[PDB]
Amino acid sequence: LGSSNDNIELVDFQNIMFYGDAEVGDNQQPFTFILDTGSANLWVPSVKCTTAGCLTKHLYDSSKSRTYEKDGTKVEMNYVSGTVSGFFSKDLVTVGNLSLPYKFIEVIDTNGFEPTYTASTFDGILGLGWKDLSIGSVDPIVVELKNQNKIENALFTFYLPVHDKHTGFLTIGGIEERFYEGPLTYEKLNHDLYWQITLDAHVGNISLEKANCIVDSGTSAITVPTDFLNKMLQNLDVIKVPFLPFYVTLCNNSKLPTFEFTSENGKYTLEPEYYLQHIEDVGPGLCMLNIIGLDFPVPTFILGDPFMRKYFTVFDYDNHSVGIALAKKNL
Ligand SMILES: Cc1cccc(C)c1OCC(=O)N[C@@H](Cc1ccccc1)[C@@H](O)C[C@H](CC(C)C)NC(=O)c1cccc(N)c1
Repeated sequence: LGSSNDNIELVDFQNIMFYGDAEVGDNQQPFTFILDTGSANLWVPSVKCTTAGCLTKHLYDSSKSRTYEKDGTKVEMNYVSGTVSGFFSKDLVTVGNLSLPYKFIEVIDTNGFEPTYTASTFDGILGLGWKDLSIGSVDPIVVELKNQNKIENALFTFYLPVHDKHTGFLTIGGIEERFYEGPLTYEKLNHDLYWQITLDAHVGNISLEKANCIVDSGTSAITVPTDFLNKMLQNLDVIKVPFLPFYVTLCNNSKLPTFEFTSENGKYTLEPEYYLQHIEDVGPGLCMLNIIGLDFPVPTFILGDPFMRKYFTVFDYDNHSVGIALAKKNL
């Protein structure tokens, strides 16, 4: 296929978060979403949502769409970040220049997601993980488009925006060379759930062999197991503000190590310039480390936004793998 591909522009927010737009209904009602490789359902607040978080948002009115098909099955959507609840509905979903009938969650109660939702500019969340990661056993949007021949390949890629520099693009259907430099290395999904792969993690002299690494566009920090983080902070001139998950350091702290994740195919690193937020802050150069300690049953690193900002990433449902390449600095 001489190119093709459905490109959706990603809108940056202070190098912290980014968003993308999609539409629901044959009348293509507009909504801003967190495009999330770490969940597998699409949800939008309904016209029937009276909570406070819903007051500033674009709302879905299924009565204005001929393609709406009632479902009604009640759903409670529990993220680590909070809870939204509502019911299943079916209607047309438009992503970029493609449309398909689709089952999403019409949310009527966001109390379990406030004050977060109230202080959010996104309307909803659009999951991009595997079918089994979803509530309802909903086949991924991209898998669908492929089934219906609307796209070349059942894969999507993320070219994240870089603040002040350039825009991003979630590209569905194929891989565009305009976004990366050097080689594109594939790492096999270890499971068809999250986009999780096995990499040895190394920082300084601490090494965690065969760490489970979740590639999540929906996580704004790099997460690290706590015992690993504990060993690496020893003597680093990095201060933890107690109670709150924040780690601060002088932006010029020479001791700051580079994260190194490796497979027999490639070696991915994240230098201090990539995980340090602030830069020229409160006082001299106090910088915040965009890293937080988080423990899962098996040692896991969530390779969130800070990793994806440096690395162009490819998500291939056909080959059950994640491809990784150095993102091009500018378009
Ligand atoms: C924003 C942020 C900062 C730092 C660390 C994290 C983890 C983070 O992100 C917080 C967060 O909630 N992110 C999620 C998406 C999200 C982002 C913003 C607001 C709400 C949800 C997903 O990216 C990841 C999340 C956790 C996994 C990786 C353990 N998945 C589920 O909870 C989930 C998955 C499948 C099914 C269901 N029902 C739920």
